[PDB]
Amino acid sequence: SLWRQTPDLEQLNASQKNSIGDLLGIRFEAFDDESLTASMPVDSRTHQPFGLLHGGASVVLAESLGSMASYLCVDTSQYYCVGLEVNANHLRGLRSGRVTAVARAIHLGRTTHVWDIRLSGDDGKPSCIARLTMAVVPL
Amino acid sequence: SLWRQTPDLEQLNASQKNSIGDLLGIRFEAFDDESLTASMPVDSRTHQPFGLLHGGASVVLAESLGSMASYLCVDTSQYYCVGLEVNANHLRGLRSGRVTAVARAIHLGRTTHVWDIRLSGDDGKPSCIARLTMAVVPL
Repeated sequence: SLWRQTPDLEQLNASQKNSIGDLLGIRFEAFDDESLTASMPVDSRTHQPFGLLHGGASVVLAESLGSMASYLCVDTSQYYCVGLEVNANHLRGLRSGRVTAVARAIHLGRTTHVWDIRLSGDDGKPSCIARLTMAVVPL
Repeated sequence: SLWRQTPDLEQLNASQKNSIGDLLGIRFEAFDDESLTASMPVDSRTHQPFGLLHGGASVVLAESLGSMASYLCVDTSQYYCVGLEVNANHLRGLRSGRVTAVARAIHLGRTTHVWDIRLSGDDGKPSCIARLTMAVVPL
């Protein structure tokens, strides 16, 4: 209901083929009227050299999730969306399991979208918070 | 000379084994007295679904580079460094070639480090700018 295109998790996941989301094991898991959820493994694909989840990989999950959320909110026959600005606080380290990100809208303007993205490990504790600004660009 | 540990590009690259840097093809390329440089391919490993460099992958390169820069600046027998906050402006899209990131220090404090990280594609034009805040934590 936030959504223009009704999210279809199969197509969301399928669309990742031959892109970093596929390579890192990102999976779109759920959605409702006001949020979209995706997760990613915490393993050697996403670790930094000390064996913790790479802070950048948290940002890949957040930008994948928010970029897809924007795509489901715009008129795709006339517009596409690109990342404009992203920021994140790294709150807790993760070593294994999966990290789950939930995106909610802060503002869907005509020319920019701002997304609130909350990540947590399998213990449910906040691990990262991101805010993503997307630009809406005419095709 | 910014550096405590003299950067050794072979060991920097070798240390990425079984981590996301290895998976994405990140390579530490150069250093001097005040900067450290690494690059990453722009291909299917790092694209988003529309065939452009994923904004998150830019952030992986930036955080890999800055995290390593911090590691070379602290007393590693007593401290380690973790990402605390990261932000980036996505300036231009890239489709192919490599993206090159250069890290310079803004502030190396006792408990935090702040890094300025500039990325550009092979045409030399700015593609992303990031600023990274690292926490210095006692072992």
